[PDB]
Amino acid sequence: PAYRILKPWWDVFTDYISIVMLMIAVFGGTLQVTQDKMICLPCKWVTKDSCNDSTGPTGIKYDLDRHQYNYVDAVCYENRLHWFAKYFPYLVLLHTLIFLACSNFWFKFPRTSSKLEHFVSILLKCFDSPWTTRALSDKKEGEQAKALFEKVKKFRTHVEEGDIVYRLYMRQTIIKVIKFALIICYTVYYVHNIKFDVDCTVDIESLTGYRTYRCAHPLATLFKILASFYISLVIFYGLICMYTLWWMLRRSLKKYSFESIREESSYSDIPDVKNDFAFMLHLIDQYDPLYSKRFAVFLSEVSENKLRQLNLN
Amino acid sequence: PAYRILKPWWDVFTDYISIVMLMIAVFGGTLQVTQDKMICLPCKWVTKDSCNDSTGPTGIKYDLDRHQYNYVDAVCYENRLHWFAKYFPYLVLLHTLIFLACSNFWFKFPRTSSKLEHFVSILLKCFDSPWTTRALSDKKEGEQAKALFEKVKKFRTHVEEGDIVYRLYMRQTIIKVIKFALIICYTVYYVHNIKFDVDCTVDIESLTGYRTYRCAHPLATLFKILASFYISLVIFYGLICMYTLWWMLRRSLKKYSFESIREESSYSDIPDVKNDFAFMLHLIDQYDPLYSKRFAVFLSEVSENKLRQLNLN
Amino acid sequence: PAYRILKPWWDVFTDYISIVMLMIAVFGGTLQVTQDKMICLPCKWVTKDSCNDSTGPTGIKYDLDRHQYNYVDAVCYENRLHWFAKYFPYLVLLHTLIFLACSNFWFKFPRTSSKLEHFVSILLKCFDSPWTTRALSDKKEGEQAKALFEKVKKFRTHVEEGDIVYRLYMRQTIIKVIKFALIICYTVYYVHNIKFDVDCTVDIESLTGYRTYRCAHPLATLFKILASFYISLVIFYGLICMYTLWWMLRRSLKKYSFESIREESSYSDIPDVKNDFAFMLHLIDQYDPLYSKRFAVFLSEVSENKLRQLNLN
Amino acid sequence: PAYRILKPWWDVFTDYISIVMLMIAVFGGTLQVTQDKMICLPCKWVTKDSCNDSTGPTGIKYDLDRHQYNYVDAVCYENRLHWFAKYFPYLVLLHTLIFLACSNFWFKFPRTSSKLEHFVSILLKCFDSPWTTRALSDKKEGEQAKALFEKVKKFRTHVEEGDIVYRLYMRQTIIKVIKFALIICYTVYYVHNIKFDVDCTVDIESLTGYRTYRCAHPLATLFKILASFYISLVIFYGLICMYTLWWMLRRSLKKYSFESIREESSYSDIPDVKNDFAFMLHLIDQYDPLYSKRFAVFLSEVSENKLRQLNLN
Amino acid sequence: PAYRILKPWWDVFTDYISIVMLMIAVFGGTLQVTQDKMICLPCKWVTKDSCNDSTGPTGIKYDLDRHQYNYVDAVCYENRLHWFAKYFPYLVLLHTLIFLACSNFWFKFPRTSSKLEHFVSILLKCFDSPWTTRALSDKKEGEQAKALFEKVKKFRTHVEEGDIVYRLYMRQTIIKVIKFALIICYTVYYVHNIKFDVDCTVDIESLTGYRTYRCAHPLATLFKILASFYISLVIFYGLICMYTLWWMLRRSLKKYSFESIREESSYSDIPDVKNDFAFMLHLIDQYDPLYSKRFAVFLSEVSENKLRQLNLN
Amino acid sequence: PAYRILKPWWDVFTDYISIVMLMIAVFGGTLQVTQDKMICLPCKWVTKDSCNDSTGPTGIKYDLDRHQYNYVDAVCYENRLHWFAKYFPYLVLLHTLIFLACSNFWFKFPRTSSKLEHFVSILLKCFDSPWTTRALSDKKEGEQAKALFEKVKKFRTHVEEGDIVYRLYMRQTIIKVIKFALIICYTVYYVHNIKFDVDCTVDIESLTGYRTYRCAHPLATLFKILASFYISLVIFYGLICMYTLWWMLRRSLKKYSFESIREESSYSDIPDVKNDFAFMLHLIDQYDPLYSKRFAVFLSEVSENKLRQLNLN
Repeated sequence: PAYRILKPWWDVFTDYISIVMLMIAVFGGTLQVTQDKMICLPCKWVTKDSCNDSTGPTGIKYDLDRHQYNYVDAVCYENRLHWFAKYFPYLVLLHTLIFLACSNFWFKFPRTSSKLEHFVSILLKCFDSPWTTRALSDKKEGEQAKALFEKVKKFRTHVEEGDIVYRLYMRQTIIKVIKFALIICYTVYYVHNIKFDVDCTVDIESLTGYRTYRCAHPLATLFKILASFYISLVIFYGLICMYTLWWMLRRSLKKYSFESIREESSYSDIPDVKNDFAFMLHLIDQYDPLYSKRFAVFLSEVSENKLRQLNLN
Repeated sequence: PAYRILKPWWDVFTDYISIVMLMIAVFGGTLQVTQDKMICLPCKWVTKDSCNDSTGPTGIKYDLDRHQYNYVDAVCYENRLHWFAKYFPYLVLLHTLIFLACSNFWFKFPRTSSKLEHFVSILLKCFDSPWTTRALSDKKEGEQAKALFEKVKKFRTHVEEGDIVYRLYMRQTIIKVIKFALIICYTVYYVHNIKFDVDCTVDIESLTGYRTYRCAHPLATLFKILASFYISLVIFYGLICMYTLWWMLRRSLKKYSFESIREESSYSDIPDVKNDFAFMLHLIDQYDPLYSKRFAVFLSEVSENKLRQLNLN
Repeated sequence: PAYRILKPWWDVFTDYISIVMLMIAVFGGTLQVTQDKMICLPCKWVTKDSCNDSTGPTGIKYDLDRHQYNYVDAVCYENRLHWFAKYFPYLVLLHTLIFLACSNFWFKFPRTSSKLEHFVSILLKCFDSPWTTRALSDKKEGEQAKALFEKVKKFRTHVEEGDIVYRLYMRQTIIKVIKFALIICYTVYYVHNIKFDVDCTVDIESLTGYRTYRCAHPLATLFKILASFYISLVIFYGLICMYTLWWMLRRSLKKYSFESIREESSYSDIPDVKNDFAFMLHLIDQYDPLYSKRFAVFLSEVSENKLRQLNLN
Repeated sequence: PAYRILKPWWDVFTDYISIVMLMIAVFGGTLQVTQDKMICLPCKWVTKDSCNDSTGPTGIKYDLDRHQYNYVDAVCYENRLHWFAKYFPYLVLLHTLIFLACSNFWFKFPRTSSKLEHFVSILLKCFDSPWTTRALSDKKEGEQAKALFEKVKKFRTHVEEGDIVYRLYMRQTIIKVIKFALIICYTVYYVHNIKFDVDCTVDIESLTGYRTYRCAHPLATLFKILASFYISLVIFYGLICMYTLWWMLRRSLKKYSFESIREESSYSDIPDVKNDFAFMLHLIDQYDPLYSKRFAVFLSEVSENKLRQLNLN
Repeated sequence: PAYRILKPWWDVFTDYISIVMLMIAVFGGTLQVTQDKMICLPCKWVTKDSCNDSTGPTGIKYDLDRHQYNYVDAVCYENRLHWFAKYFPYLVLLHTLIFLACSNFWFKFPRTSSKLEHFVSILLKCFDSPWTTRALSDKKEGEQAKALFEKVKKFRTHVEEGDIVYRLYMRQTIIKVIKFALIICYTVYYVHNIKFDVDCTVDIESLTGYRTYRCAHPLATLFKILASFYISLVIFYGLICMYTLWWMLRRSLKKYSFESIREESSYSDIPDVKNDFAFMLHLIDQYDPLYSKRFAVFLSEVSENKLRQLNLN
Repeated sequence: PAYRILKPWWDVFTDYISIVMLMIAVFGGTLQVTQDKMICLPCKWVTKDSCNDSTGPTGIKYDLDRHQYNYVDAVCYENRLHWFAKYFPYLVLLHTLIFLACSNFWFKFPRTSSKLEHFVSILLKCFDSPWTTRALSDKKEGEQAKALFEKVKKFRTHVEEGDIVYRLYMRQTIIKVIKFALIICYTVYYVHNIKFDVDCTVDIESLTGYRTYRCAHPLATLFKILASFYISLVIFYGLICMYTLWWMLRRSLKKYSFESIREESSYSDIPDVKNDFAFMLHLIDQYDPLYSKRFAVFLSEVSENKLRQLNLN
């Protein structure tokens, strides 16, 4: 539907930051599954269970075939490599889905999604009404107009009761902010762990005859780039959700003050909201104040009275 | 069609839990077919038909070429590996399809799908009727209104006879719950079976000269992750279907009590349902009570009488 | 078009059974083309042209390079492997297409597809007619109504002549049933033929120096699974087409008995069908009896007479 | 557009036979580019420049590395292999496109495509006209009806002049029939040429030290299957285009005989066609005779006279 | 939009010739990136820095491992191979895009694309006008008709001023013709350059110990086929653009002669075009003369006068 | 929506230059991930830590196996290769996205996107108004016309207040121009860095026994082509954005001069713009001056007065 209105700018960047976050998660994963391999080599002179590093030059020979060379690469990869280096693309992808699920849950939860689809449905008609064009400053339009005055009154009573919508949007962003804090807590705490050069001591000498081997992870660099890039990405994410939250706290969105509009419209009979209907009003005000302005007329009783006089006449 | 109304929240999470369940089933399968390989190495000093594990160090030589190294990998993979480790992604995929087939069968079975497509078709018009806007508190609308009063009466008689729809939805969720119990019965019972390090004794010494070989499954870890992840996923699935079932049992959905609505509408002439028409009413009530409220007016005979007086006039 | 009505439940499961049948046919084929390889090894001590199977252990050497190892794998694969093991996915795919072609041929054959597109086109209008809503228990609607009475009479005469449609649907399912019987006749007769371990005696000793070689087909297991799975699948297919056929035979679908409906409608003037128009009626009755019920009114001459009196008036 | 009418059953099977023809052409090509490789081995004891075929057994050694083994495979593949074996999938694909281009050229050629888009456009309206429903056995409809009588008369004169459309459809199928004959002339003449086992004598002994080598084409079998399958496919193609051609010759489609319809309609004033307008009529008659029947009324002058009397009145 | 009218047959074949041109460009490129490899072998007895070509036979040994065999293949590929052999698919693709850009630039350039979208927009209405049906041989239609007479007069003045559209179409085809001449100038001049067998003298003996090496490009044949195929393709392209150009030159398209139509319509008051409005007329005349014929009536002043008399009346 | 109007020719080439820029970025990246490999060979006689380059010829032997040959290739690739050579396709892709984000941000920013969607919405109706057709030289149209006069007056006041739209478009192109300058600053400064032949001195002799190795990057050439091609591409990009910027500076787009149009229309009562409404007018003028011309009539008060007199009458 026309839910583009329903997403402020802090939700729209958030939409696309939650897309390139996916694109690196998939791009790293499809890369990981492709090779994610290592090249493990022994060390003859070992000290500390570490490579002691002790005419023309010639090649060294360890007298080993291809498979046990492949075997040793698996083990040092299996055990002497960090889980974080291996499951990095599969991890942020998981996180990328939550930030999506923690937006569309709002739109998709039925007890609210009816309220949303109702709130929008009336506002287009109110935005499109010919009669407000007169009242903002024929008879068939009056029947249509008054027909809308009634459901507006029922809608005003039907949805102002609940408070679940504001609770969800609150419950939604608050966890995503909480979620953001943890990603930075551990991810930086292990980004140092990945690195090209690595040494493994794995205790297989009945099979090869060597104990310690030096390997080399070719992708440790690139995965470091995505992490530093991803972290920098998610930092900008974390500030977006922080800002709108403070805005949700500072502004006290349960109620809306019509008192500025009623000066201009010169309508002394217009009520304020109580709960769950000013929040959605507070939202669409963020898109623009226009739709809220056109809505003052269908709410005022004297505006109906003006129609009712013109309709009787 | 507009079957989004037809799926409560317990059916909507169920829809998407039955999507990522697919995504790991395909992601594991496309991974499995790619390599699903092993690296089998012999053991010179064997005891118990097990690897006895008995200047500078040097490589061991078994004096073997690439193919018989590939050959032995197949056999130990073929026979000394668990079917569960190999066919895991192809298995949950199968299960993933059933949970889909055990939802759309309801929508797709024709003896009911007509009833559903009829039940929805009338309710939009009843939801969209201008005349209820008056009656909930012109003449052309009355012909349209009374035209709907009749088919409503025929629909009220046509579908209230059967009870197949409630039987299907019952027969549907009950097997999915039953299905969930079995997945946990065996899957945990064999998740321990998969593991990186494995040893095979395969009796081929006329061809290699060795009997026992130690292999290494590189993917045993990741498949363990998907299983523990999948099982945790399906647990949340199993609770969803459990809850709605209890709700289907506790609430006695064959009949619906209008008696709360008739207080507010102030309509003493409004009948209750008997069977297969309150269940579908009980459903859409879960989406919202609104559509049920607008439907009280087209059902009451005095409401028709009110129209009939206004239509005669 | 709206041909969903045209497919009973025995045609709808048949539609989707003829989809997963495809998915394994393609999944096996794309797998087959990928490797479908073998690992052929010689046997030094041979008896019967069979592998006689005659300090620490050491590797055996046949003194052979990679290509002639690849060469021998081709030949034993080429000649000492069953065609059924190799062309299995390419075979059921062929069969999968026939079961599709042996459904849409009905819809696509023009001499009938006009009749179908005509039969449906009138029935929507008859289903949608406002006047039947009165007659089932204004003047502009009468012109529209009587306009439909005429083409109905012409349609009643135009299509009741032929009998090709019933012949096609008969000729269609009968071959698919016949087709199903053969798939089970040979496929089980050769599913035993595939197997992991195989031995080939191929007479190439001028090139290798060995005669007999033991190979190993890694995919013999999985292809056995698809076959047992496919066969179990097609068994359920074969029963579907068997049931509707018996139903086509038991029920004598050339003619339809209106005699039950005419009791309820209280219309003594309503004729029965003769041929090729009750069959299509017998079909849509399977979807629901409703559309047939709404159609009794446009067929009865007194119903036209009732309109004709109201139209004259 | 609604050009489904424009394709008889001989054009519709032809459409889909020209699809699976593509699917094997692409499936063979994507397979060919993948490997299309050979395994060339020397022969020590040669006679006639042919492999003379002259304790336990042991491997033979030619003392050769991997690349010159790869080198020799290219040359014997390059020169001592038939072009037909290598370019088979790329060849029928070419032919597959012609049979498509030799259908849509008709629809796409503008001097005719206007005539087609005109012929169809009028016939829907004539099919949809309410007034023919009366005349086949109000005033606003008469203006619409007579409005169509005029452009029909102009269309009758505008397009009956030319004869290009019948010439194209003739020129179209005649070459496709001619084309079919050649495919069978050469393709069977070289299908014998492909085969698994092959021997090459290539004169490179300064580089390897051997002259003659025996290779093995692994795909010679499968390509033989596609050819025998393709040829059997195109035979069924060749008969389709043969049949409609004879039908185009036997039936003398430049003119159409209305004389059967005019008996039933009881209209003695109705003219026959001369050229290029009966052919398109002869076509749509093949789809059904109905549309031609509804068209007799807008063509008869007395039918206009009947309208003209009712329009004057 | 409905720009199918805007492309004559010489533009429509040109559209599809510029599609298969793409399909070989991509098919060669995706093939090139896949391997595009060589098999370089040394030559022991060299003369002229060329391979001198100087019991049973045995393999020759150069005593070399896999990588320096891979190394040498790169260098002889890098330096002793023609750029044309390597970048062929990436080259015609570039050219394939220009011929597309040198068509849609016309449609996409805004100063004209408004004129085109205006010229088409009026012509549909003029084609669809009911009143021309009378005039080619009610009052509300006259207001609509005369409403169109005015904008036609303004359009006649608004666009006849410029001459950019004819200049673009001229400037467009002239470069594509010029472009075609160059492709044949160089491409044939280097198609001889590619070839299977090649020899490289690369001066690396400190690393291998050999100087000269004979390589073999396996794809030199196929790329030769695409070039000869592509060149033959583009020849047919080059004639298309040549023909329409001569037609643009011979015919003097700045002005259009109405003088043939005005005989048939019997309208002595109808003006000819001057510039940029007869060219677009000359175009659509190529699609068909019909739309031009229907347009004579809205242009004639006496035709307006005929309407103006009927509108006054 | 119909935002094709909103993009001048300098934005349309910019759209497609920002597409092929993507196509090489992805084509280089998917190529890079595929191999991006090297072939590192040692050098026995080294001088300066550089390859000293010091019967029949024979192969040199370094006595090394495949993996340590693979190992050394990683290290010289890892450390002795430029980051620019490796991350080139991943870099311009990043830049390619900015130039896209630095266009759609304008369309997507909500505080303006409402203004844009409003500005367009009124202009279609004004373009489509029948009454302007009269006024540029009935009563129901006057109500529609005057209805538009009012919202035009409100729109004239509502949006002329702000100046954010002109600020964004300014802030948008100015950074893209600034961005272009940097790409040329560094990219040419390192394009020399990539090259086929390279030598690495990496200090691993405990593992191989050699210190210095000569490698060869096979893709250094092609990446050089894309860079020189890309740079030439982006130069043409950089001039486009330069031109429109100067045009935005020279022309003083905050205000628009109606004074030329008012001569032709002969309307002395028509006001000029002040800010943020002439800029968008200045834009659409670039598409064509027509829409601006039709807009003069709905803005002039005497034009309303002309309607108001005709509406009163």
